[PDB]
Amino acid sequence: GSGVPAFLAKLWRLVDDADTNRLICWTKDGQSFVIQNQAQFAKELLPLNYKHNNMASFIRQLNMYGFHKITSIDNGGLRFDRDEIEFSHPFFKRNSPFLLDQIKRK
Repeated sequence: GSGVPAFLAKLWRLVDDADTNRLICWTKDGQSFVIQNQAQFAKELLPLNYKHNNMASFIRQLNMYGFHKITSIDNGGLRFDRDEIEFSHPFFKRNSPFLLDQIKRK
């Protein structure tokens, strides 16, 4: 708040909530988040939020806020629920109520 745009703030409740207890959740404890199902995670969460629905558009935007998914990169990545699109961001954890007010468009 006091700065956190309505963008990251949404990633706070979105990742939480119950209806989204499968399309997106916290990784293990609370280091970041992941979206195993990248399908319904688009035409069922972006419209009631960003309105648009383009998927690669949401991820293409993550590259602007500063993200680094450790997956899909000149390496095998076929179906495998163990490397699910994991987004790592040392500035989007639970505690430390000062990370949100730091990530911005470059």
